[PDB]
Amino acid sequence: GSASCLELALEGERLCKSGDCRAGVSFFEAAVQVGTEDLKTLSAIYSQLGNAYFYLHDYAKALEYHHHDLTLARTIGDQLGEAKASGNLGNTLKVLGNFDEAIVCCQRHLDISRELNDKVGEARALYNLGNVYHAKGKSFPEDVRNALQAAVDLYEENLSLVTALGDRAAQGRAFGNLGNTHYLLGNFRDAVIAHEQRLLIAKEFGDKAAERRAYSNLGNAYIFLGEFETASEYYKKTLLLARQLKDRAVEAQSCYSLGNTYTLLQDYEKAIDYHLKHLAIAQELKDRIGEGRACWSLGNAYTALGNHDQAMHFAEKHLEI
Amino acid sequence: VMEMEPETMETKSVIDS
Ligand SMILES: [Cl-]
Repeated sequence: GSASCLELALEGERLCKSGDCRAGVSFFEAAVQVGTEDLKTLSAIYSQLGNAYFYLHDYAKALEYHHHDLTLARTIGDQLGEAKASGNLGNTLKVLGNFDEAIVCCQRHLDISRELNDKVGEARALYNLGNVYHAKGKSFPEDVRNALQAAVDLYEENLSLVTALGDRAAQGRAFGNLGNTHYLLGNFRDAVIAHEQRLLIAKEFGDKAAERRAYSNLGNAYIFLGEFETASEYYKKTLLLARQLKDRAVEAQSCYSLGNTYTLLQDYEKAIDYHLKHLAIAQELKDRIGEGRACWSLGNAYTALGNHDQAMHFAEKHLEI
Repeated sequence: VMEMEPETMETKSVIDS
C-alpha cells in the first residue's frame, strides 16, 4: 500500500497548493489510512496535514500532526525534518498561547538550522521566534516590555540575514511586524520607519493587501505622533485600496478611522460623512457592534457642532444596541 | 487595529525534484 499512499498524498499536495485544504486533508488522511513502510513519506504527510489544519484554523489537530512529525523526525534521525517540525510545532503553540513551549520549539528550529549551516532556515526561525515574543508581550509590566524588546532584536537579526540572502518577501514580513512592535513599545518614529519599508516592498511585489496594511499601520503611528492630518491622509489611501480590493469590512474600517481622525482635527462635517459611510457599510455586513459604535460616533459629532435633535436620534439608536 | 504579517511554516513533500 506504499504506491497507493504515495499517490493519495500527491492528490492532497496538489489540492492544498490548489488552495483548497479541505479536500487535500481528506486525501492525506486517506494516505495515512493506507499506510507505508517509508517513514520519511509519513513524516511529509504528517507535516502537510499539520500545515493544512493550521491554515484551516484547527489548531488542536495542527498541534497533534506536527508533534507526530517531530517525534518521527527524531526516530529516523532526520535533522532538517526535526528542525522543520519543531518550527511548525512552535508556531502552532504560539497561536494556542503556550509561549514558553513555542519559544523552546522555535529556538530548536533556529539551533538546528545553524548546525546545518542552513541560512534560509535560520532566518525563518528568527522571524517565527520574534513573532512568539511579540504575541507574548501583546497578550499581556516589565515582562511585557522585555518580551517586546526581544521581538525587536529578533526581527532586526532576521532583517540583517535576509538582506544578505536577498529575500524581499522576508524583509516585508519582518518590517511590518517590527513596526508593530515599536508601535506597542511606544516608539512611533521607529514604527513609521519600519512600516515605510514594508510599504515600499508591498508596492514592489504588487501586493495590495500588504500595501493597505502598511498604510493602516502608518496612520496609527501618526495618531500617537499627534499629527492628525498626516494620519487622515494615509487612511484616505486605505479607503481607496479597500474599494479597489472589493473589501467592504476594510472599507468600513477605513471610514471609521477617518471619522475619528477628523474628530481630532475638529472638522465634524467630514467626520459625520465618513461615520455615515461606516454606519451604512456596517448594517450592510450585519455588524451590530460597529453599528452602535457608528451611532455613538455620530451622536458625538452632531453634539460637537450643537445639532440638537439629530444627536438624540443616534443616541436612542445606539441605546437599542 | 494593528495589521500583522502572517506566519511562515516549513513544508515537506513526498517527492523531491
Ligand atoms: Cl518539544
